[PDB]
Amino acid sequence: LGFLGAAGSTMGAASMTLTVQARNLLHWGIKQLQARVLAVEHYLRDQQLLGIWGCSGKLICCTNVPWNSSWSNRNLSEIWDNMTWLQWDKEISNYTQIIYGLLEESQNQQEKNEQDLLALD
Amino acid sequence: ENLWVTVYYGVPVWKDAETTLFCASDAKHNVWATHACVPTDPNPQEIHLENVTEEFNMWKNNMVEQMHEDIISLWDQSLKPCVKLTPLCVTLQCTNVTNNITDDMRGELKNCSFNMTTELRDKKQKVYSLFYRLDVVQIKEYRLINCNTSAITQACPKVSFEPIPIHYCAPAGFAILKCKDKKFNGTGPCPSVSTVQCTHGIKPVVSTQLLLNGSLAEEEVIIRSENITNNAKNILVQLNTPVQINCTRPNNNTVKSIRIGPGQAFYYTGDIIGDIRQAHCNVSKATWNETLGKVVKQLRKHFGNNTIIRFAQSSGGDLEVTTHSFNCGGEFFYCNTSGLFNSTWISNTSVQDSITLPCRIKQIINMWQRIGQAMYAPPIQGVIRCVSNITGLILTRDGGSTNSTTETFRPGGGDMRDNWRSELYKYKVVKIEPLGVAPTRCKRRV
Amino acid sequence: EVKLEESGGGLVQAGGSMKLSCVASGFSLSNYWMNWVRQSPEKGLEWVAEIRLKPQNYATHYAESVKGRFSISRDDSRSTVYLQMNNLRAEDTGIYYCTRPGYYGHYAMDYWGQGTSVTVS
Amino acid sequence: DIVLTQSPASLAVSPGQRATISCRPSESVDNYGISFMNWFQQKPGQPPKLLIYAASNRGSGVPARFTGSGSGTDFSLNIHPMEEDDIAMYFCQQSKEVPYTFGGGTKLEIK
Ligand SMILES: *[C@@H]1O[C@H](CO)[C@@H](O[C@@H]2O[C@H](CO)[C@@H](O[C@@H]3O[C@H](CO)[C@@H](O)[C@H](O[C@H]4O[C@H](CO)[C@@H](O)[C@H](O)[C@@H]4O)[C@@H]3O)[C@H](O)[C@H]2NC(C)=O)[C@H](O)[C@H]1NC(C)=O
Ligand SMILES: *[C@@H]1O[C@H](CO)[C@@H](O[C@@H]2O[C@H](CO)[C@@H](O[C@@H]3O[C@H](CO)[C@@H](O)[C@H](O)[C@@H]3O)[C@H](O)[C@H]2NC(C)=O)[C@H](O)[C@H]1NC(C)=O
Ligand SMILES: *[C@@H]1O[C@H](CO)[C@@H](O[C@@H]2O[C@H](CO)[C@@H](O)[C@H](O)[C@H]2NC(C)=O)[C@H](O)[C@H]1NC(C)=O
Ligand SMILES: *[C@@H]1O[C@H](CO)[C@@H](O[C@@H]2O[C@H](CO)[C@@H](O)[C@H](O)[C@H]2NC(C)=O)[C@H](O)[C@H]1NC(C)=O
Ligand SMILES: *[C@@H]1O[C@H](CO)[C@@H](O[C@@H]2O[C@H](CO)[C@@H](O)[C@H](O)[C@H]2NC(C)=O)[C@H](O)[C@H]1NC(C)=O
Ligand SMILES: *[C@@H]1O[C@H](CO)[C@@H](O[C@@H]2O[C@H](CO)[C@@H](O)[C@H](O)[C@H]2NC(C)=O)[C@H](O)[C@H]1NC(C)=O
Ligand SMILES: *[C@@H]1O[C@H](CO)[C@@H](O[C@@H]2O[C@H](CO)[C@@H](O)[C@H](O)[C@H]2NC(C)=O)[C@H](O)[C@H]1NC(C)=O
Ligand SMILES: *[C@@H]1O[C@H](CO)[C@@H](O[C@@H]2O[C@H](CO)[C@@H](O)[C@H](O)[C@H]2NC(C)=O)[C@H](O)[C@H]1NC(C)=O
Ligand SMILES: *[C@@H]1O[C@H](CO)[C@@H](O[C@@H]2O[C@H](CO)[C@@H](O)[C@H](O)[C@H]2NC(C)=O)[C@H](O)[C@H]1NC(C)=O
Ligand SMILES: *[C@@H]1O[C@H](CO)[C@@H](O[C@@H]2O[C@H](CO)[C@@H](O)[C@H](O)[C@H]2NC(C)=O)[C@H](O)[C@H]1NC(C)=O
Ligand SMILES: *[C@@H]1O[C@H](CO)[C@@H](O)[C@H](O)[C@H]1NC(C)=O
Ligand SMILES: *[C@@H]1O[C@H](CO)[C@@H](O)[C@H](O)[C@H]1NC(C)=O
Ligand SMILES: *[C@@H]1O[C@H](CO)[C@@H](O)[C@H](O)[C@H]1NC(C)=O
Ligand SMILES: *[C@@H]1O[C@H](CO)[C@@H](O)[C@H](O)[C@H]1NC(C)=O
Ligand SMILES: *[C@@H]1O[C@H](CO)[C@@H](O)[C@H](O)[C@H]1NC(C)=O
Ligand SMILES: *[C@@H]1O[C@H](CO)[C@@H](O)[C@H](O)[C@H]1NC(C)=O
Ligand SMILES: *[C@@H]1O[C@H](CO)[C@@H](O)[C@H](O)[C@H]1NC(C)=O
Ligand SMILES: *[C@@H]1O[C@H](CO)[C@@H](O)[C@H](O)[C@H]1NC(C)=O
Ligand SMILES: *[C@@H]1O[C@H](CO)[C@@H](O)[C@H](O)[C@H]1NC(C)=O
Ligand SMILES: *[C@@H]1O[C@H](CO)[C@@H](O)[C@H](O)[C@H]1NC(C)=O
Ligand SMILES: *[C@@H]1O[C@H](CO)[C@@H](O)[C@H](O)[C@H]1NC(C)=O
Ligand SMILES: *[C@@H]1O[C@H](CO)[C@@H](O)[C@H](O)[C@H]1NC(C)=O
Ligand SMILES: *[C@@H]1O[C@H](CO)[C@@H](O)[C@H](O)[C@H]1NC(C)=O
Repeated sequence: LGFLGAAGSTMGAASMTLTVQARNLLHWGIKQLQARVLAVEHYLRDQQLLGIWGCSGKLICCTNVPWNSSWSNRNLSEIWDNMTWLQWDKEISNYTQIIYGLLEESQNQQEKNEQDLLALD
Repeated sequence: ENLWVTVYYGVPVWKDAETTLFCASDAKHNVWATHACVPTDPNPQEIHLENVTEEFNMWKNNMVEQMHEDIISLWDQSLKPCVKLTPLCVTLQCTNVTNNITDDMRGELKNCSFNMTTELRDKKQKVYSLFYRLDVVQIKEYRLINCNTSAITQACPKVSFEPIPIHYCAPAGFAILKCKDKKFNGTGPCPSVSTVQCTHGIKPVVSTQLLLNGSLAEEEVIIRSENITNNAKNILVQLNTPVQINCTRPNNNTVKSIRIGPGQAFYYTGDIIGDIRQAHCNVSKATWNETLGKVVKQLRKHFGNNTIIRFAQSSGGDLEVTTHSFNCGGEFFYCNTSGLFNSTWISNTSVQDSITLPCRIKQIINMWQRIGQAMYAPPIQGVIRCVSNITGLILTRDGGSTNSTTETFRPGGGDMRDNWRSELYKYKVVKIEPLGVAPTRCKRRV
Repeated sequence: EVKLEESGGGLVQAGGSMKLSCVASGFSLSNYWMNWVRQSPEKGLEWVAEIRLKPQNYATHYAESVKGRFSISRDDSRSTVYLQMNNLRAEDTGIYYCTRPGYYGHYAMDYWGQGTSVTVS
Repeated sequence: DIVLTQSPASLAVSPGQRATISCRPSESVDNYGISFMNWFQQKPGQPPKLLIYAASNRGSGVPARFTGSGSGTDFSLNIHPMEEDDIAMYFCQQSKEVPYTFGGGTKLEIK
C-alpha cells in the first residue's frame, strides 16, 4: 500500500490509506513559479470547500443530506465491496455538482442559524 | 435504511491532465539542459498500481511537445555568447585543390582565399582556408552558402555537443504513470501500470532515418504507427538488438585561427597532412542481415503473409532528410544509407563481411530546419573515430499497394518529434483529485 | 493443423441471394489474406474474390465475371470469412471453396476446405 | 487479363512411361528473376492439391516423380513413372497478377 496502491483495492479497503494520499497533495523561473502557485491554489480551494461543509478537521465525515436514489442504482454494501474508487467516480460524475451544492445549501445554512439562537440564549 | 451523503478526502482517484514537468540531470560546458537542470533522484521509487488498466496514447502525449520546446530553447541559449561571422561573407575566390589525393566526389574539397577584417578598423588581412563543396556555392568567384539567406554564428569551440541523459519529474499534486506491458504498440489499455516520481533518463540524440543510442525492445522487434493505413505516416521500428556501426574521418585535418575585431576570433581548416580520403561508416553485414530478417517477420504479421517486401533508398528531398545525420566529435556527417536498404524479401531470406557507406561533411548546418538561422561548426583537429549502436528505424510505405502481391518501403525522417516518442511512449501524466462522496448510512448531531 | 469449413450452400432461385461462410481454424485469421474460388466441369477452376488486411483498408477484388453481384467480407473477431451473393444467374452454379494463399511470394492455394455446392435455378 | 493456354486437352499414358503437360502464358509469369507458375492436381470428390510452386519447387508431401520445367512463356510438367495413383486432372495457375488465372485442366489417364 504505497502511494496510490489503494487504487487497485475496493472502496472499503482504500479507506485505510487516506492519510498516505494526503501527504502527497502538497524563463525557466516562470515555469517553476507558475507550477507551484497553481498547485497551491488548487489545494486551498479544496480546503475551503470542506470548511463550507464543516468537515475541514476530518478526512472522513458524515452529513445530514439524504442520498437521492436516482444518483445510483446500487446496494450500499455492493458499492463498498464490489467497486474501486476509480469506477465509482465515473458513475456519479453527472451528479457531483448537485451533491456539492446540496451540502452547502441544504444543511450548513440551517445549522449556522440554530447555533446563533443557542448562543444568544 | 436511509442513505446519506458522506465526504471523503485523500481518495486515490486521478484524471488526465497536462502540466509542466521539470528536468533533472546527473551533470564544464555543454549545449544541453544540464545548465538549467537540478540534481536527480539516483534511484527513483516505483510503486505498482495493481488491477489498473489505464489507457495510454503516445500520439497524443504532450510530454513530447514539452521536450521538443525545451531542447530547442537550450540549443539557442548556448549560442548567445558565441561569435558572429557576418564579416565572413566575401568573394571567396577558389583554386581547386593540390595534395596526395585519392579524392572523393570530384571537387568535394576546395582551396579558397579572401580579404578578412582585423582587430583594427583600418586594416585587412589576406587568408586562405579549406572548404567542403557543400559549404560553398559558385557565383572563379564563390559565395559562402546561405550568406544570401541568413546570419551565420560560430559555435563556441569549448562547448560539448555530447548527449546528457535528462530525467523528468512531476510537480506536487501530479503523478507519472508508466506502462510496463511487454510488446505494447503505444496505444490502448495497458495491462500493467506503475507510478514513478520521475522518468528514466532520456538522451537528446539527434539522427535521421535511423535511431541511435535509444532503448531496445525487451523481447521482439516492435512496429508501431499513428495510422497503419495512411502512407503519409512514419512507421517506427524498435529493435530488440543493437547493430554496431563504426564511423571514421581519416584525413588528419589541422586547425588555424585569426583574430577578428577586438572581441572575437575565427577558426578554420588548415592544410591537410597525408593522403586525402573519403569519410565512411562500417556496418556488420551478418548482423544487419539478421536484423532485416527480424524486421521482415514482424512486418508480415502486420501486413499479412503472402507479401513481397522490398526496401529502397529515398526517392528524393533535401540532403537533410535523404541521408543519415550524425554528430561525432562535433563534426556533422551525412551518410548515404543505400546498401543497407537495398533488398527484396520472398522466402524469409534475401532473393540475392561488412557494408561500407560513403559520408559527406558539412560545416554550415541548421539542426531544427528553421528559416533565417544557421550555425557554423568549427573544425576538429586530427582523426575522428566513432562507434555507436543502431536501435531502431524510421520507415515509410512507398507503394502502399493493395493491388499486388508486393510492397516497397523507404526510410523516413525530418520530424524530430518522432525521435522523442521512441522513449516517451511509456509515460502518461495524471492529476490527483482527493475529494469524493459516498451514500454510507450515518448521521451527525447538531 | 489448418482447417477450413464451408457452410450456407444449397439451391437458390435465379435472381435471388444467399450468403456463404467459412470458418477459420488452426491459424490467426487477422494475420492472413483470404480467397474464394469456384469450380464447374464446364469451366474448370475460376478465381472469384480476394480480401485484404487492415493496413490495406480491407480492400477487395473481384473477377469481372462476378463483380457487382458478389461481395466479400470478414470478421476478424470471430475467425470467419463470408461471401455474399445476389442477382444470381444459372451461370453461377458450381462448387465454391474457401482457400488460403500459403507460400510467401509464391501465392498459391496451399489449403482448401471441403467446399459446398451452390445451385441456381 | 493474362491468357493461360494449356495442352493437350487430355493424354493417355501407359504405366511406367513419362507424361508431359505443357502451358503457354500470353505474358510471362516471371518477376524478380523468379517464375510464378503453380501446378495443381485434382481427383473427383476432392479439392485440388498444390504440387509445384514457382514452376520448379515441389510442395510438401510431393513425391520425386513430379518435376516442373521452363521459363519465360514456355512451361511444362513431367511425371515419371506414371502410376494409377497419378490419374488426375492437372491445372496451371498464373499467380503474378490480379485476377489470378487457371489453365485447361488436362486429364491424365492410364493407357
Ligand atoms: C552512443 O553512445 C556510445 C557509448 O557512449 C558512443 O560511443 C562512445 O562515444 C564517446 C564520446 O564520443 C567516446 O568517448 C570519447 O573518448 C575519447 C578518447 O580519446 C575522448 O577523446 C572523447 O572526448 C573527450 O576528450 C576530448 C579531448 O579534446 C574532449 O574535448 C571531450 O570533451 C572529451 O573530454 C570522448 O570521451 C567513446 O570512446 C565511444 N565509445 C566507443 C567508440 O566504443 C557513441 O558515439 C554514441 N553515439 C552517438 C551518435 O553519440
Ligand atoms: C495497437 O493495439 C491495440 C490493441 O492492443 C489496438 O486497439 C484495438 O484495435 C483493434 C483493431 O483496430 C480494434 O478492433 C476493432 O474492430 C472493430 C470491428 O470488429 C472495428 O469497428 C473497430 O474500429 C476496431 O478496429 C479494438 O477495438 C482496439 N481496441 C481499443 C481498446 O480501441 C490499436 O488500434 C493498435 N494500434 C494500431 C496503430 O494498430
Ligand atoms: C540563396 O542562394 C541559394 C543558392 O546558393 C538559393 O537556392 C537556390 O534556389 C534555386 C531556385 O529554387 C535552385 O535552383 C538552386 O538549386 C538553389 N541552390 C541550392 C544550393 O539549393 C536560394 O534560393 C537563395 N536565397 C534567396 C533568398 O534568394
Ligand atoms: C592552397 O593554395 C594556397 C595558395 O596557393 C597555398 O598556399 C601557398 O603555399 C605556397 C608554398 O608554401 C606559398 O609559396 C604561397 O605563398 C602560399 N600562398 C599563400 C600563403 O597565399 C596552400 O598551400 C594551398 N593549400 C593546399 C592544402 O594545398
Ligand atoms: C571499414 O572497412 C574497410 C574495408 O575492410 C577498412 O579498410 C581497411 O582498413 C585497414 C586498416 O588497417 C587496412 O589494413 C585495409 O587494407 C583496408 N581495406 C581496404 C582499404 O580495402 C576500414 O578501415 C574500415 N573502417 C573502420 C573504421 O574500421
Ligand atoms: C568496430 O570496431 C570495434 C573495435 O573498436 C570492433 O570490435 C573488435 O573487433 C575485433 C575483430 O575485428 C575483435 O578482435 C575485437 O576484440 C573487437 N573489440 C571488442 C569486441 O571490444 C568491431 O568489430 C568493429 N565493427 C565492425 C562492423 O567492423
Ligand atoms: C545514395 O547513393 C546512390 C548510389 O549508390 C544514389 O543513387 C544514384 O543517385 C543519383 C542522383 O543523381 C542518380 O543519378 C543515379 O542514377 C542513382 N543510381 C542508381 C543506381 O539509382 C542515391 O541517389 C544516393 N542517395 C542520396 C540521398 O544521395
Ligand atoms: C542495389 O542492389 C543491386 C543488386 O545488387 C545493385 O545492382 C548491381 O550492381 C552490381 C555492380 O557491380 C552488378 O554487378 C550487379 O549485377 C547489379 N545487380 C543487378 C543489376 O541486379 C545496385 O547497384 C544497388 N544499388 C546501389 C548500391 O545503390
Ligand atoms: C525460413 O525458411 C527456411 C526453409 O523452409 C527454413 O529452413 C528450414 O527450417 C527448418 C525448421 O527450423 C529446419 O528443420 C530445416 O533444416 C531448415 N532448412 C535449411 C536450414 O535448409 C528456415 O528455418 C526459415 N526461417 C525461419 C526464421 O523460420
Ligand atoms: C504465415 O506464414 C508463417 C511462416 O512461418 C506461418 O508459420 C507457420 O508456423 C507454424 C508453427 O506455428 C509452423 O508449423 C508452420 O510450418 C509455419 N508455416 C510455414 C509455411 O513456415 C504462419 O502460419 C502463416 N500464417 C499464420 C496465420 O500463421
Ligand atoms: C431526486 O432526484 C429526482 C430526479 O431523479 C428529483 O426530481 C428530486 O427532486 C431529487 N430529490 C432531491 C434533490 O432531494
Ligand atoms: C440488493 O439487495 C437485494 C436484496 O435486498 C438484492 O435482491 C439485489 O440484487 C441487490 N442489488 C444489487 C446487488 O445490485
Ligand atoms: C462484483 O460483482 C460482479 C457481479 O457480476 C461479480 O462478477 C464480480 O466478481 C464481483 N467482484 C468481486 C466479488 O470482487
Ligand atoms: C451521464 O452523462 C452521460 C453523458 O454522455 C450519459 O451518457 C450517461 O448515461 C449519464 N449517466 C447517467 C447515470 O445518467
Ligand atoms: C486485485 O484484486 C484482487 C482480488 O480480485 C486482490 O486479491 C489483489 O490484491 C488486487 N491486486 C493485486 C493483488 O495486485
Ligand atoms: C576542381 O577541379 C574540377 C575539375 O573538373 C572542377 O570541375 C571543379 O570546379 C574544381 N573545384 C573547385 C574549383 O572548387
Ligand atoms: C605527394 O606525391 C609525390 C609523388 O607524386 C611525393 O613526392 C610527395 O612526397 C607526396 N606528398 C606527401 C606524401 O605529402
Ligand atoms: C583583396 O582585395 C584586393 C582588391 O584589389 C584583391 O586584389 C586581392 O586579390 C584580395 N585578396 C584576396 C581575395 O585574398
Ligand atoms: C487512417 O486514415 C484513414 C483514411 O481513410 C481514415 O479513414 C482512418 O480513420 C484513419 N485511422 C485512424 C485515424 O486511426
Ligand atoms: C597527422 O598530423 C600530425 C601532426 O602532428 C602528425 O604528428 C601525425 O603523424 C599525422 N598522422 C599521419 C600522417 O598519419
Ligand atoms: C543472410 O542470412 C541468411 C540466413 O539467415 C542467408 O541464407 C543469406 O544468404 C544471407 N545473406 C547474405 C549473406 O547476403
Ligand atoms: C550502445 O553503445 C554504447 C556506447 O558505446 C554502450 O555504452 C552501450 O552498452 C551499447 N549498448 C549495447 C551494446 O547494447
Ligand atoms: C489500386 O488502384 C487504384 C486505381 O484503380 C489506385 O488509385 C490505388 O492507389 C491502387 N492501390 C492503392 C493502395 O491505392
